[PDB]
Amino acid sequence: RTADLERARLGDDGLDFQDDAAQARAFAQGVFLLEIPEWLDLSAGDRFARQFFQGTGVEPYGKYRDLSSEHFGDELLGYHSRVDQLEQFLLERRFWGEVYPSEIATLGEHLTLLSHRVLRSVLASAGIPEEDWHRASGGCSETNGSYHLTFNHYRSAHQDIGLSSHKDDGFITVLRTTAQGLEVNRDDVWEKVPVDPACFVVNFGLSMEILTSACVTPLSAIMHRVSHQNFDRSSFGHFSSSRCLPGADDGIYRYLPSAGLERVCGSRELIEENDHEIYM
Ligand SMILES: C[C@@H](CCO)[C@@H]1NC(=O)/C(=C/[C@@](C)(O)CO)NC1=O
Ligand SMILES: O=C(O)CCC(=O)C(=O)O
Ligand SMILES: [Cl-]
Ligand SMILES: [Cl-]
Ligand SMILES: [Fe+2]
Repeated sequence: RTADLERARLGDDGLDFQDDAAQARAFAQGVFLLEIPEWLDLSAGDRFARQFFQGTGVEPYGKYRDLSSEHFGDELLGYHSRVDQLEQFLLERRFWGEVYPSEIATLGEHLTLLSHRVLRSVLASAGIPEEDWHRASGGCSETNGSYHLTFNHYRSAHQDIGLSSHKDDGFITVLRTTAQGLEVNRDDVWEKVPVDPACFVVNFGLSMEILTSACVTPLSAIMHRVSHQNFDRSSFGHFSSSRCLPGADDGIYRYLPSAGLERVCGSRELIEENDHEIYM
């Protein structure tokens, strides 16, 4: 089974689906395809995902395997071997300019502003007053959220699922994938996400679900996984969360229609609990 996802594009007015019914389905499912801008170069990011795990013998990106949690004072960051086939390199935007290769930081900045534009179209369709967007999004309705540019490599030799079923933590994930393996559970059936290297996959995360859970049309965080890989696979994604710095956490809120925002938990708190459940 392959999912029939709606396709969108970023245009002069924001997210453009084929019509209003198509936007409504896409937002209800919590997953759709987004056309990649023709000027946007993804080849350095593609190369980074193929290389980051390989060590200093492999140029220019293999040396990032050596950067663990500890070099960043944030357990979330650096190279992480997961219990699934997946291994990752995760870096939050405050470190991009200093730590990533300059062309990788550039990529992360393009994706941040693209995701920013995507998120603002979603918030407008949710009927949340604009003056509440910054607090409801922990800064992602502007450019003051926390942003992780995360690179993924699936070790086909590991006898695990590729990546366990899960929801992402945040508001928006912009996923770059060029090979089969991603599956989504929109209703109660698992379905393959069709591969289209001209489109990103756009997902909503748990924060979008929490934020809109009391709205007239709640938006859901899509349950997704990566099936066991028999050959290697790589990908990367840009993740937007309520600002979750150590000691400067914007928090997670739900919107109560006609009332305002009610605090639910911390952003880092939600990330830690989610990561814990994904991998145990
Ligand atoms: C906030 C960071 C996660 C920090 O750990 C961000 N949000 C996610 O939900 C996530 C999911 C996984 C499955 O890739 C983690 O393995 N990736 C990310 O980059
Ligand atoms: O590699 C993929 O296609 C999905 C990765 C993912 O879902 C994640 O890291 O959150
Ligand atoms: Cl830090
Ligand atoms: Cl390894
Ligand atoms: Fe995910």
